[PDB]
Amino acid sequence: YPIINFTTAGATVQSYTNFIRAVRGRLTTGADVRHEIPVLPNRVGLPINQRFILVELSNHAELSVTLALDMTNAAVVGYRAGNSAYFFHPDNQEDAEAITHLFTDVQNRYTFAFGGNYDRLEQLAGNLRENIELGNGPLEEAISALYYYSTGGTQLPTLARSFIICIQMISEAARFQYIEGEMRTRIRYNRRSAPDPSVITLENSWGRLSTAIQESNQGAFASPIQLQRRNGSKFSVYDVSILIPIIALMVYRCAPPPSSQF
Repeated sequence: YPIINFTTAGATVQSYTNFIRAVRGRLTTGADVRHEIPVLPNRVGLPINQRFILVELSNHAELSVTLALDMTNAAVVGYRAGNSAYFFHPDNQEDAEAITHLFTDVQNRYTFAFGGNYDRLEQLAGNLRENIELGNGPLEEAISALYYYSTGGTQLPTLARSFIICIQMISEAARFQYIEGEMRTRIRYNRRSAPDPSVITLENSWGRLSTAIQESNQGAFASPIQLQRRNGSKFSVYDVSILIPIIALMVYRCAPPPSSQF
């Protein structure tokens, strides 16, 4: 599986931008672009060889973890730390089989009894995303915490939190140039801060936004998607056009309709 390397140690907007673009690049098959927005490969019929990408994370503590990301949704499905691999509870038997092809050389393989969704992760962490700071510091700490879980030095809540940080700064950043931008700004000013309502609502609405765009009539949404701005004010999305600078990747939701060209 393709590997993308990133270190939080001395991370800059550029090195982070390079990292997200590389991840996004590996996530972009070029086979499916809907209104200038790449669509992630459909899960059905997707060969196991084309299923995962690896995100090797290093930090200032000289620790390394390797996150496995699912091509179909850019989601972290689990990670490797040393001779151990840890996987989120598979949502189905197909995914359960799929993950057996990840880190096949580790001595120890563990599947968490919990999934890698925010709701579960937030409950486990004892904190909502809103109250979990993001930035290079949080990610630096997330990597150490993920690594020390393999040596028994990390509690499950801190894990969870760490997963929440990693997912937003990697999976959501790849999915959204906007969220990438939010992370870039954090790094630019060494800012450590919880995601504002614009980041939260984009994350929550990623699937619905993907569906709305793919099911849109020439880009026009049949029904608006309610988002929030940075200040928390209601922002309604009626069209793909305003999402083009915002959403970088879509989860596959339907086949592109036969081109109805004028």
